[PDB]
Amino acid sequence: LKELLKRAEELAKSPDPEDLKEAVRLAEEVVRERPGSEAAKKALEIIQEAAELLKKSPDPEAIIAAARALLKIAATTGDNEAAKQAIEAASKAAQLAEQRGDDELVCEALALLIAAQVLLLKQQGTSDEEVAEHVARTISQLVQRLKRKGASYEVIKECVQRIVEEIVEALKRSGTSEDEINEIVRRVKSEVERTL
Ligand SMILES: [Ca+2]
Repeated sequence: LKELLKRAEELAKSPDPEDLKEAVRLAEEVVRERPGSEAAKKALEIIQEAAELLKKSPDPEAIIAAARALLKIAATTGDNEAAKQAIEAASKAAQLAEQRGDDELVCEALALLIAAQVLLLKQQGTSDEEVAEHVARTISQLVQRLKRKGASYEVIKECVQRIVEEIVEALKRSGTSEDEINEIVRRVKSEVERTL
């Protein structure tokens, strides 16, 4: 346990994305094994440290790993700054993926971006009706744009599935009850159906 924690702290000092991704995995393991311990709190500090270096990489896959880790911290702790950092990283990744016309990679980044947006909206007190409207408009606009662009059916389906999955996961990790999540998804589905 403490061994995993020490090695994660070491790997988090290396700007190499392979070392940083491993640092995140080791620390996230500590969190999963000792959820509310002091080692878990130490692990979250290491994850945030490693993620801030990963986000500075020029590689979209590395930046996405940073956004995913920052989003997990945000949901786990209710840290608004963590959520804003996840948005920053996901946005950077989305633009680099767009640059190379990789819609699949764009959607990976957007799913994390939208999930972080939902988290912040909830942390700031926005209503579930407004959250659902934000998500529905974003999905509807994205689906229509990818259709115009020529993205395949499976790419678009995966895009939407990933967005919804990341939102649900982030809301669950942040303590949102399953009753509230289901109601939010219901609203989103109703609006997307009308639009689409
Ligand atoms: Ca996840």
